[PDB]
Amino acid sequence: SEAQSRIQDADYATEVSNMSKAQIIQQAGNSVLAKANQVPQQVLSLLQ
Amino acid sequence: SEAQSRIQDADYATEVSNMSKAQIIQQAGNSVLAKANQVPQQVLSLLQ
Repeated sequence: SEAQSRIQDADYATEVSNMSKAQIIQQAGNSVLAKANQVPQQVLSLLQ
Repeated sequence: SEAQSRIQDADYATEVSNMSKAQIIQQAGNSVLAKANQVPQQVLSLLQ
């Protein structure tokens, strides 16, 4: 049982860390996508 | 008869000594088991 525990079970100390990292990266990516979305509109002011 | 009694009868002092030792060891083991049972409770506060 001790031997099987090393292969099956997860490491809860590391998984919450990885989850927080992924969530932070997702929020950063959503913000960057939102801010990089509205830069063809300089053409709108540029042509008028 | 006195020869046979050396092989059949027990020694009460040694027996009560071993009984007390075993009872102390069992109580210690139950305490240690109950103490090592809430080891995986830290991951619960870790993930929240």
